[PDB]
Amino acid sequence: RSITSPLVAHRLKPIRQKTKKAVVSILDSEEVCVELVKEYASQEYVKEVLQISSDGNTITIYYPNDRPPSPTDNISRYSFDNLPEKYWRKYQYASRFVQLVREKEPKIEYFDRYAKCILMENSPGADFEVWFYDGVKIHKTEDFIQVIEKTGKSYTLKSESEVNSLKEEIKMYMDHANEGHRICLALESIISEEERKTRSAPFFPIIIGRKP
Amino acid sequence: RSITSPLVAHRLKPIRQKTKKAVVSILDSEEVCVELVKEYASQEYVKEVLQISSDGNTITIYYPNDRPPSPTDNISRYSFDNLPEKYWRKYQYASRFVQLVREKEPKIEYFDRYAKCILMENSPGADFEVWFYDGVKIHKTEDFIQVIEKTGKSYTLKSESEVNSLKEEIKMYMDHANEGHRICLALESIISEEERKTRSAPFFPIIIGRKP
Repeated sequence: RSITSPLVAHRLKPIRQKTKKAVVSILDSEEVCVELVKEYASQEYVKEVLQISSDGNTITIYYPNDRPPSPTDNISRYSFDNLPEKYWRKYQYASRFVQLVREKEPKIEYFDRYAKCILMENSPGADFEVWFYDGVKIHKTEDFIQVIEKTGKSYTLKSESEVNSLKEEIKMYMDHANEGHRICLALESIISEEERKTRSAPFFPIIIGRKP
Repeated sequence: RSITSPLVAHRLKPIRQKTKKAVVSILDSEEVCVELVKEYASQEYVKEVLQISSDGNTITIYYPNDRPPSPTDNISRYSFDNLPEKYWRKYQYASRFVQLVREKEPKIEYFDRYAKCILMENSPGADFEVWFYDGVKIHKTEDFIQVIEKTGKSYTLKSESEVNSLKEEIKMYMDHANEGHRICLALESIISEEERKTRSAPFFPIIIGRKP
């Protein structure tokens, strides 16, 4: 708990990503599995299966001795708080993969007067992309802001301290982009509060308005 | 006002519906024009143009003596409340045209556990269509409820004694549709309440969730 936040894979599209360290996948049930694989002879196979619940709270490990291996009798279960030092690095690897996905998949896609405002799933501090209808793009991250001109020229900035030195050509775009970012954030809280009151379908992702 | 409610053409797609009596169209400015047409020589033309504001409150009529002609000096203006008996019938013609459009264009398109719930623009009492993933359809109007079974059989319900005559197989569907209806209406009110506070682009139409 002291190293990383719980893995949350709510509302993510299913995917099976094969990497050099392990094969990590998001299931249709929103659970995340990491398959530890080892090379042998002319065909590799699975050595250990780590399955993390969609909220990151419950972890099960099994191995019966391109699809998820079936559950077996040789299965152990731990809670997030009671995760051993073994599997510690493995959980974080799965978390990194999930963040890589949450950073790209949108949560609120809002079409305003001048741009397509996209609020990403990787909350808190969720990434926010503003695609202006004129070709200009602003990409807001928690750490930095990327600004791209219509001609393909681009540059990165960092923070509020740079505002009083910003050219008007960008400042007007930014004044709007921050208004759009506020609106998406305001709606997220407003709808999320309504979502929590009803045991029903999720209310995300949402699309507001239509592109012109 | 005692005859019809004001014409409202907010958030509607542009359209030009041509008849042999008049041409009624929705502009990209959300204004609605009715062009009175008469046959002339080898090419028919417009004799009088009536322009209704997007909220139905302001009506202007002009004619200087395939799109609306530019405004002229021979123009008169009325408010909705003091609209003369002359041209009264034309306002109603445009009003019914807009309602036909508002009845079909969606406002909230919500994907729940079992159906695609569509809340239409023709508020108050907006039509609500529930398209179940298994093929069952329930169409709720202010006046009646139409139920279409998965096998193609269909019937309408006009009174409670008929609603309570439904098979339990269908009552389960109707109970679900009513919960979907409540949620869409609750969100419609909640978002509208936020929309009224924000000097920005409209917050409708919206899509909630993704088809499974």
